[PDB]
Amino acid sequence: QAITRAMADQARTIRIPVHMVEVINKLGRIQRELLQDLGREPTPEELAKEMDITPEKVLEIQQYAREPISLDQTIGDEGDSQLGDFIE
DNA sequence: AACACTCGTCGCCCAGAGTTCACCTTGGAGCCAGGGACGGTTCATTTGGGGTGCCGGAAACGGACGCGTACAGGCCGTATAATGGGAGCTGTCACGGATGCA
Repeated sequence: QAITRAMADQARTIRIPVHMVEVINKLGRIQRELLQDLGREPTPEELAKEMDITPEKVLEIQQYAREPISLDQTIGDEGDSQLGDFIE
């Protein structure tokens, strides 16, 4: 319990409430189970059927789950300049 | 090759084209005199009309005001036993100097 609560409260650059992290992890887990079972990836409507909630909220959860990237990671094929040198 | 006729060309002579030179009339062009009616002006009405400020009040209307409901985020607890990480890939060289050992 302590480890999972701390993961939810501290693992992400943008804090996500545990009530939303739980649904994100559950969605990912059962979606990978569905992919393994069915042989293809599950579509958002199919995943919403298991979430017992609407595909709009499924998509909102999906776009919420994304994490930021570093402004200083090298973007070029070689190491020449940082991503921060491309942002207006 | 010898012989006896009819036609432009010019001058001249008389009459008017039409033009000038040069004479009488009479409709003037206008100048003024006189008399409207007239249209521009002004001033009396004239009450037909615009006007209005406010309200009884009727009804919309804008909002306050109190009290219900709604997911979002947070806290909390799950009692067989479960008792020391994977993974990292590392071809540089120069080389000054500290540095842990000499």
